[PDB]
Amino acid sequence: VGGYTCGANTVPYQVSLNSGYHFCGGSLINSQWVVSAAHCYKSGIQVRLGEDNINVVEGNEQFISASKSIVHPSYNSNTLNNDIMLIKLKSAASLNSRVASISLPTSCASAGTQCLISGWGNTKSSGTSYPDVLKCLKAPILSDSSCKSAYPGQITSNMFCAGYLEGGKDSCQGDSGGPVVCSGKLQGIVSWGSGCAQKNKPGVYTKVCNYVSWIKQTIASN
Repeated sequence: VGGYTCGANTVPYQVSLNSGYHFCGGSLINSQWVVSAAHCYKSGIQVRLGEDNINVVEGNEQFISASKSIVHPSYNSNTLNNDIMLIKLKSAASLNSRVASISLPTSCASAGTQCLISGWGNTKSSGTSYPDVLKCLKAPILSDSSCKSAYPGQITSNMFCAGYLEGGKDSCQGDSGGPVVCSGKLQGIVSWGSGCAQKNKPGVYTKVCNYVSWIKQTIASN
């Protein structure tokens, strides 16, 4: 599987994107904006903050609908290049201990840095808790060299790999759009990859540090 049960609200910037059901994660950036992957775009999104078990109302949730989605202008869905989107909330969230914003990088993270990847539902179900309670995995950023050698021809300047390569700990589709956080900065977004109790195919993440100027200009103008 990989990871473990996080504990409710221990990842306070984690959001669930719901359109009738949970279909993507994302990260709260400030009280009115969320970042997620552009392959998560859809009409009629609601943002669910303060969630642990997404099938039970536990008492700390905020359900706010999305008023505007902005997919990155150069997003390529064939190659998942520039796989990032911004979501504006109809109303601002009440920030508190369990619902918090995550900070944007001022610089890119080095390989070997340690990160926390978060999301619901790898696929599975029974490992420790629920495709319903939030799961966590700590993984090192991999070397550009290893990332590319795992996916020859497919990795761009806007992607990095993390995980363990050799049948270690990964995600599995479920977690798309969720955050990769390292040194208390949002450094990636769960994008794509190839297999979960598999073998040596690391996860592939959007490299948030390349988009900070777009994110701040876009959010300030919208």
